[PDB]
Amino acid sequence: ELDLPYGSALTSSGRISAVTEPGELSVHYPFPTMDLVVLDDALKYGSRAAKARFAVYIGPLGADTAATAREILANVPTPENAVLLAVSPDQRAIEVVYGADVKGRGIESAAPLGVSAAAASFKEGNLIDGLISAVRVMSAGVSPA
Amino acid sequence: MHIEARLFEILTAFFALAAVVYAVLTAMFATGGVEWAGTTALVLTTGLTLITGTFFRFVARRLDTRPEDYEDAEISDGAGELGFFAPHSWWPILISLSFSTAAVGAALWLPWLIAAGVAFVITSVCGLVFEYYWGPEKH
Amino acid sequence: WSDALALGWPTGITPEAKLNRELWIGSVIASFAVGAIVWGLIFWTSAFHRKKATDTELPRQFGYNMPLELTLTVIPFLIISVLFYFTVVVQERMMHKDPNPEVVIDVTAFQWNWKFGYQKIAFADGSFDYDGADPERKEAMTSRPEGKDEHGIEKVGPIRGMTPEDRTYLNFDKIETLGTSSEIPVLVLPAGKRIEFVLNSADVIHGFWVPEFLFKRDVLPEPKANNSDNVFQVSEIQQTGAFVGRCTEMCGTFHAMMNFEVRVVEPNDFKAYIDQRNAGKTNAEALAAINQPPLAITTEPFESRRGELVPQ
Amino acid sequence: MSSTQDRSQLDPEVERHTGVDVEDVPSAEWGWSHMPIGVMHI
Amino acid sequence: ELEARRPFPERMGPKGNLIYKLITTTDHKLIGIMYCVVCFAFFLVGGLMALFMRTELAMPGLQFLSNEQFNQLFTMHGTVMLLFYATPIVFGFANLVLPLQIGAPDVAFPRLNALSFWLFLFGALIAIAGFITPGGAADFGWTAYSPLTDAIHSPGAGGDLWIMGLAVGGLGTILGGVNMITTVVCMRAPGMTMFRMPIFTWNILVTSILVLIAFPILTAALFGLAADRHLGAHIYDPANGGVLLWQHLFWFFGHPEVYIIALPFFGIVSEIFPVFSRKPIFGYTTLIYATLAIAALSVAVWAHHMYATGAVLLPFFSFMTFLIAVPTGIKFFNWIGTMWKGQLTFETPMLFSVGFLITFLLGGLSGVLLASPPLDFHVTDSYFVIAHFHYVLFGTIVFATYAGIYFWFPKMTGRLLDERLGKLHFWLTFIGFHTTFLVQHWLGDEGMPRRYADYLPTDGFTTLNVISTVGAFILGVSMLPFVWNVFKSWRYGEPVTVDDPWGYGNSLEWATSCPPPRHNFTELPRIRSERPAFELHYPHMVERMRAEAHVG
Amino acid sequence: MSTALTHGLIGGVPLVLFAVLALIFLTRKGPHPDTYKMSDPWTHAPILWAAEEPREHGHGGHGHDSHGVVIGGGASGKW
Amino acid sequence: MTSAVGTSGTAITSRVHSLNRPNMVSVGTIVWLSSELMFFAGLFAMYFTARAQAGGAWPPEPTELNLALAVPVTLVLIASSFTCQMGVFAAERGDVFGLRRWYVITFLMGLFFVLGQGYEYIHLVEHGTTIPGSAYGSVFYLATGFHGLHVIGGLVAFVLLLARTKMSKFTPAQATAAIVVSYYWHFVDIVWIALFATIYFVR
Ligand code: HEA
Ligand code: HEA
Ligand SMILES: CCCCCCCC/C=C\CCCCCCCC(=O)OC[C@H](COP(=O)(O)OCCN)OC(=O)CCCCCCCCCCCCCCC
Ligand SMILES: [Cu+2]
Ligand SMILES: [Cu+2]
Ligand SMILES: [Cu+2]
Repeated sequence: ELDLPYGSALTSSGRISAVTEPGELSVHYPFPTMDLVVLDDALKYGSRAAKARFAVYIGPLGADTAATAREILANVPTPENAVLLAVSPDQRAIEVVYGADVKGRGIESAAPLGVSAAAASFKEGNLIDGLISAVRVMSAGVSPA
Repeated sequence: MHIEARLFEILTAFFALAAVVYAVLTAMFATGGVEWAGTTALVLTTGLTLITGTFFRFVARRLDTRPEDYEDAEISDGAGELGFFAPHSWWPILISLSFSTAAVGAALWLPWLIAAGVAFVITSVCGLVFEYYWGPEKH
Repeated sequence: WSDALALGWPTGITPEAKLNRELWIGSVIASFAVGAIVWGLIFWTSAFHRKKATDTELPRQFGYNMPLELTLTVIPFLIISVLFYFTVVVQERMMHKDPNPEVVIDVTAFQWNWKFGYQKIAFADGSFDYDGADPERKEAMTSRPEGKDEHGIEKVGPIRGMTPEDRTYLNFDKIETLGTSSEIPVLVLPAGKRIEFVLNSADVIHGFWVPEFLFKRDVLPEPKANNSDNVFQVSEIQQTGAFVGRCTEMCGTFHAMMNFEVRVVEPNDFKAYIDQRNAGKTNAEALAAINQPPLAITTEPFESRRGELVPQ
Repeated sequence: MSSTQDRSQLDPEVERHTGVDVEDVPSAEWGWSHMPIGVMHI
Repeated sequence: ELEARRPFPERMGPKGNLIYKLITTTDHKLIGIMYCVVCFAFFLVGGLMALFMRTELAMPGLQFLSNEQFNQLFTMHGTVMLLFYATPIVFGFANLVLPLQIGAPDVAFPRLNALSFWLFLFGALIAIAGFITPGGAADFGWTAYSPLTDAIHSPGAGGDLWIMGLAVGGLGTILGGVNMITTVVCMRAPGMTMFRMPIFTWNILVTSILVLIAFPILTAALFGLAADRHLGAHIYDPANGGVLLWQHLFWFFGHPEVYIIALPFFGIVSEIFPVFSRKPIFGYTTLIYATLAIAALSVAVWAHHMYATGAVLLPFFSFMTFLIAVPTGIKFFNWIGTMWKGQLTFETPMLFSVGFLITFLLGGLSGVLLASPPLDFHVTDSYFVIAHFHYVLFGTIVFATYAGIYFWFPKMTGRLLDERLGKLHFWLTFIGFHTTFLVQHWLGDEGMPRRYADYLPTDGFTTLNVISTVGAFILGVSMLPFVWNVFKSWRYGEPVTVDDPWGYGNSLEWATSCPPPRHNFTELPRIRSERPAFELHYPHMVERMRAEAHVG
Repeated sequence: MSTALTHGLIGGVPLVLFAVLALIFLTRKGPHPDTYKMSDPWTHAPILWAAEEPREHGHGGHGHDSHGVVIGGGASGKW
Repeated sequence: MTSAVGTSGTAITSRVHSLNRPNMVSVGTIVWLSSELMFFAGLFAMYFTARAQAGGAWPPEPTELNLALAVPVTLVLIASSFTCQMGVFAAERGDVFGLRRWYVITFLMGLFFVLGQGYEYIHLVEHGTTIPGSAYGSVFYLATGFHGLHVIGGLVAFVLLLARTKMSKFTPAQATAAIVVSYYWHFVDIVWIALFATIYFVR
């Protein structure tokens, strides 16, 4: 066990209190703030119609891509009704996984559509735009439980 | 509360010295003797600090050292039931509005509006004070 | 260099003004030295950037330097004590209160203009058998035998038995150089003599300030009852000519329109002016007769119009 | 604890399916809850 | 082994989640935010009044203002900026972080501080409301000297509304002082002794006492004036000591007023230097004594604003005016000591904090020049004094408050204000400020009394006035970058997911989530010294902070 | 003096200074990381994003238990 | 709702346990009273300036202080303070009804003080001295009537606290409320003693 390289300490309770040097930031996400906001808006209210938690995983997903997609979907707060779209550009791979509750609501029929929407934009060269488009298409496909 | 009392004791000492020296050097070396405005103000700010410091000293002598006032105190020592702190309440804004009505009534010399504002201030202060004591309706 | 370093302080025209200007120069020199050293400290500690060579090692983290704190809390006391001693010695010549003024000017300042009385003149060389009038100082004692009630009240008056509408504190004189809204008053004073000013306000507080006297006073309504030493003296006025004077306390709306002049003329010019004013004449007529511009040359009685965009 | 949890069956009748949602207005189903933004703009 | 976080934090929030809090909020953090937002609104409103004065004063004629319209401007500008922006925002900052900085969950009487804010807001509005009346706002000066404020002079309603507006606003300030002083005395962390609470909390504590000493006198004086205006109570009749009574009464409040406006932001500046200098506040025990001395001395040196009156014991107040400058000198030197031999990084909080030092010093240096009555005679009631207390106020309650806003914006919003826009805002403010007021020293040194609506073309110093107007409009546009930064950083802008967006923070407010949990804490660390958060985040420094301390 | 000159000065000097300072400062690289180009490898740590869209039974963590992943679908693609 | 998440008998309790720690409400009220002392300091400054500027005969000829009536009211206010302290002693105990009795008679005697002050006011007014009628009359009325407004506010606080005691069970919080109200009443009587010594004896 080790805390962050500098300035982060485990508190009396579980929470770890961290710090950053004044100049720099915390999130460090390599995407524009505005299209990050756009993808957040998608995930948030373009999925309210689906009533199933939509999640995006840009990180790498190696070895058996499908299985790693399953066990990263496991981390979604309620995987029962969840739709995790994982893209690894280190492998140029896309994998969409669904929860048991989100099944038969058009999710299975929307999987190729969402994957194609992601793939087109990715080959165009826009990771965040492709993720947004895939989320939009999949959320349109899914119906409320 | 030793340091809390000592702060006001020091302030009282300084203000008493200031009032005394002002009174003396104004009774003599001034155009018209004692100024009677600065002198009284200094005397009664000495009184302000004296009252507050005397109460704080009484409390300090009546109280055993608290974790707050105790160096080398652990958080668990003070951990416990903190008292009641009022949650959300909309009575303060009504009190402010009632006092503003009374104030505008005083500014624009409108005795009717002054009376209305004072009645509203009484009502709003009653509401604020009774907020957490009003019992359930008895039907 | 002195003029520039004075930060726009006019070169005084009185011994008191000169001494005050010298004190101001000294105090500004001290203040600029202190400011220079402190700004040097700030711009030199701004050289303590977070050098990239600074590895995972925080600064000296010292704080709490008792000897340095003692030194830097002793020296400011020395500096301010020296400044206070200089201030006191200069202050001593703020109102010497010489009991033998060479000319006494009754400066009564009413709402939005001035009036100068020439209460008394007594030249040291021997001249000016002149004096103030004071028949017109009439009180307003509201000591009626009975008021609204039938008997008993016999009210004397609110304040010290008199009424606020008293005006007895005001003093009046034979030669009054009243300033009209369209005619800037020009108090003419003899050069080289000691000029006392007895200061009063007809209605409200305001402030008599001749910028080239390097001194101002606040003409209050009832200074004697307010424990205010309104009367103040000037030992001498060396330079002649017209010097602007201004109102330097809130008077009302036309607080910026109270400008006056203090025209210092030679003693013979003052002789002629006072004689010609004793003779029925106005201030402008007397100035023209002594061959000096009648109207205030340093300022004008600018437009009574509320402003530029008003349609006349 | 001197209170009894309430339950109500409100006679419902638009099906609040194109418009506002409980996430935005918690009591959308309980009454008129959304005015078209075109109305406010005009 | 990974968290499911939103791509970006929630921008604004659901419809109708804020309006009802404002009405009912008993949370100091939100009340402090209400103070800061409302106080800045009065800054912009009060600041706009100076631009009208600046435009009018740019040329000798009365281009677009009247004599009384201009007179109302500096009365309400001076009033709004001091009593409706500067004094209400010390309790805005106190409510913001003072409970955080002592480990408390809330203030002592949190419905009382809610009342204090609303008393501030509504009291302020009725004072500014004198403008809507046909006569105008209070024409007399902000000082509001006695006979000019009598019913005889300035008989309008605006003058009365001003008197009562201060009485209402004054009460909120008094009540706010009761919360902060009671909060510090009573509500404190289990380990935070009175000599280990941060300097800002100490500064607010002593400021609260000054508020209690000063403001009630004002309310007594204002009622006496209001009684005189409405009942002819002869309270300030000049035949009595009325003219010197009001000045004695007002300035006895007035001078503490300009120090409750000062001490809190000395703490804010003192909070920002150690965190960015990466070393303890140089001379902590000395600063608390310096703050205590200033408050003690400020009460008894009130009358040095009345040197021209020639009715006060002149030597007595000058000596204590020179005596109260020494403690402020100690405080100034300690701040440099904190910056000394420190790994300075001039982020936008330091940039403003250092600017405070530069502007305050020149204003301070002129302050002692005013402390000398012989110098105060010529320079009194002139634009030199206008330049003095603006280099000191603007330095102390614009540069420092902005430093406090920039420093504590993440700690109250969870978002970081843009650094580039902050640097643009500072230099516009710094370049703009020095332009407008530096020349005003020369302006007033030569004959130009303040509160002058117009001046003659023949009168000199026409070029200085335009230079002053140029500076103020540089200051006028300097508030656009700031408002834009806050507007686009409250809802957007680099989020902070950690405590201490500025590493090396102290004061225990950096020991909680940047948007603090309701009740300020889920974790109170073992408080050992004046830098609890620093001790927590850098345990290895704990020993060093004790070893290197004594050497100095 | 030169009413038009003074008006133009007070109206323009602030604008010129604002433009200069904006060019100096606003044109500086910000602290926000540059957008991730697809050609470059994914250097950032794994990112998992979630909607927080629905209500999750009770707010408190305890009592949620671990019912299971219950995976109920799949997909694949290669851009 | 099994029993309660907060194991407290009263929905409203002391702000901090007063046995070991300072009574927060008492601290706050004491500080506020210390401020009201400065308010009365401003009033005293006005009165003393007027007295200094008076020309020897401080109370003008028309005015004549009715000490015969001003002494009974002062004694009544002192008695009100004593009975208020007895009510506080009841408050420290659980004696709800003893507190109510003591504070009710306190309120009655404070009301008698207010009515006596009003009687003296009307007597002085009909005998010339009025706020616009004299500087002495104005400063005297300002000071004594601001104290009278404070006494009226104290009476309002007394009746309000009694109403509060009537609506909820007596608790340490409500005893503390009574204690702070008593602090206000004691401050009011102390400032009255100061005003009486200044007006009627010092003159
Ligand atoms: C934050 C607000 C603030 C602060 C800190 C101060 C601080 C000081 N003020 Fe200020 N003052 C005002 C606000 C403030 N003032 C206002 C608003 C007016 C109203 C104008 C009016 O109505 O008249 C006023 C008016 C005012 C006057 C009246 C001017 C006049 O009317 O003619 C005078 C002296 O006459 C004065 C003196 C001082 C002094 C000596 C200090 C000093 O206590 C501190 C500043 C001075 C320093 C020197 C600090 C730097 C010290 C060092 C660096 C140590 C080493 C240096 C030396 C030892 C010199 N002030
Ligand atoms: C906190 C106190 C404070 C602050 C910040 C300021 C700030 C400023 N003051 Fe201040 N000033 C005083 C307190 C203050 N002043 C006092 C106490 C007096 C003495 C009064 C008296 O003696 O009666 C005084 C006097 C005074 C005078 C003398 C008036 C006279 O005697 O004739 C002048 C003249 O130019 C002036 C100018 C300025 C300027 C240009 C600024 C600038 O720094 C202000 C910056 C401007 C802005 C921030 C406005 C820009 C914003 C907008 C245009 C947007 C508007 C939007 C809305 C309204 C929604 N001040
Ligand atoms: C701020 C208030 C306003 C300003 C401050 C006022 C402070 C005064 C406080 C207490 C005074 C009470 C005692 C007053 C009675 C004493 C006797 C007297 O005053 O003399 C008779 C005169 C007539 O005299 P006359 O025409 O010459 O005819 C002689 C006939 N032969 O009556 C009067 O004017 C007196 C009437 C005064 C009423 C004041 C009511 C104040 C209530 C305000 C509520 C709070 C406001 C909050 C503001 C934020
Ligand atoms: Cu003037
Ligand atoms: Cu005048
Ligand atoms: Cu001062």
